[PDB]
Amino acid sequence: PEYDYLFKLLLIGDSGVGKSCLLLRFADDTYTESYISTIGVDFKIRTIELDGKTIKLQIWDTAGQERFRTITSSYYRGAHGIIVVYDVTDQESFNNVKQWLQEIDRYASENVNKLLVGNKCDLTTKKVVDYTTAKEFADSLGIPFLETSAKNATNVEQSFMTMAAEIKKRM
Amino acid sequence: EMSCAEKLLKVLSFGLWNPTYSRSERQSFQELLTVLEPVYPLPNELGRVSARFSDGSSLRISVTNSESIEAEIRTPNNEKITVLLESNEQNRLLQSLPIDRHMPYIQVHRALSEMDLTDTTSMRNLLGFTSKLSTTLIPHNAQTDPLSGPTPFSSIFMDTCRGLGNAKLSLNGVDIPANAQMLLRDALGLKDTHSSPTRNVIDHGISRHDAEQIARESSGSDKQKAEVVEFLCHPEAATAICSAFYQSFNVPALTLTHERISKASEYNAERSLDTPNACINISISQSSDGNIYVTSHTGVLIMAPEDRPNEMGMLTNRTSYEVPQGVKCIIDEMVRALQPRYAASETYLQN
Ligand SMILES: Nc1nc2c(ncn2[C@@H]2O[C@H](COP(=O)(O)OP(=O)(O)O)[C@@H](O)[C@H]2O)c(=O)[nH]1
Ligand SMILES: [Mg+2]
Repeated sequence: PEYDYLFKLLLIGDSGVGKSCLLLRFADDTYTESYISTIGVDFKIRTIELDGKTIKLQIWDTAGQERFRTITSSYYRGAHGIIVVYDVTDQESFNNVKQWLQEIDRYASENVNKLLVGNKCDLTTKKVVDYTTAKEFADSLGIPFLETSAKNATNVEQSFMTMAAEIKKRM
Repeated sequence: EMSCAEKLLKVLSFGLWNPTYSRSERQSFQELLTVLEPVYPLPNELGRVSARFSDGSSLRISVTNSESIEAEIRTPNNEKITVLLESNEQNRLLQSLPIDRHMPYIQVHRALSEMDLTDTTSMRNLLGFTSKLSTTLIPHNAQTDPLSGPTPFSSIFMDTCRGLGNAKLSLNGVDIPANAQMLLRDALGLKDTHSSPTRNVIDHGISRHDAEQIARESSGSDKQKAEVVEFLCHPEAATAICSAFYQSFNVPALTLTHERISKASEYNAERSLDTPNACINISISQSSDGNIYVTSHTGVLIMAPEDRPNEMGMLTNRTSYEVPQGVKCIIDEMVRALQPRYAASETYLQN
């Protein structure tokens, strides 16, 4: 009885896009570059407050290189919420969002919660996926959307809060 | 007045895990053991190991595919004796060299010392030990084969940016500290995590000037520092360095163990244990014939099998491969040219 709800979260998306950095910013409000790549699955915990309710979040950060997909897909089925990340400077990462949603369709629970996040939104001079493009896509799917920056902290907290509210409502 | 190389050969022979060693003595062995370096093996060799000590003695162990083991000692005076060694259940000689073997089981070792697992330092320190011990080869199929699928090696340059400055790296037995690693990151043209190497480095390697600067900040002897510069000036050095960090090398081994790794991840997150997800320790060598061999290790925390609860260890995955001449630092060329073997072991603490 030290928390009111316990949600499992999963972070999927291409290698490179900032999944670990988002998680690190959410869990510790820090950003550095002293970390080697994620090998397999990483895990962190953060408790939040939402409508006077204490929510324990168990978040899993996957590796997104193609060869990891199989083992990684075994982590979908338990999740309450799945965040799909792409890099706003990397068109290929956004194109692949379509595949990541199929993996969700294939391996997630039928009524799992989704969120689309376009990370690195501080790289303005390099940005190649427009907000309106990504936002129209998330719309057609009825999925919430934000652009974020693990680096500046832009919208990182919103992202997880939003996901948590989404799950809270479902339950 | 006994040499470094002689000392190590005595230990390996009597047994690194021998119960009659005074623990303060196990200290000594570490310092010797970690000079050991995998290097390019000849055609009928399963593994070849080399150690060049600061007293100017060197040691060389060969292990034939038939597992016949010979050492060659060079005393500082440059005398050569060749010793024929035997591995058995008392010394566990073959368990205690950086070699991959065709065993029917993943090899288990016991970490020697109070090597705890609280933080970043202890973990690196663990991998620093395990990557001198043996590993058991694991086959892949098309699904787990790190070089098959639609995009083999897609992540290397990202993998290299994040790895350099956060790794233990050794070039011809010469330790390349974090500062020097950073210079290397620059010298390859990987200033930021999105770029590929410079067209120039891809074709001509690192400029002699960078190469020289990198070695000046690095540790080891002046003769050794010389081979490092000569090594980095090859186009192939770029290929060895970046390929060394490919994350998916680890898929065969995790395909076997990941649930137990995750279990350990959660055990640690539930206790505020600030442990990294993974650690890297690479050894790259170019023989006096110009042969380039890479040995890359990833260490990752792992729970003992169900029978021994709340106990924790490290899984070390070893990836070995020659970089043949003419193979340049491009994704497309790394794929159809490089041929890695994968091997793993599990090491458990003395807690
Ligand atoms: N400018 C900027 N760079 C970022 C941001 N997030 C991540 N990066 C960079 O991209 C690299 C990859 O991040 P990472 O979390 O390892 O991607 P992962 O493969 O999804 O875990 C990091 O080393 C960061 O340098 C961001 O919000 N802004
Ligand atoms: Mg990651």
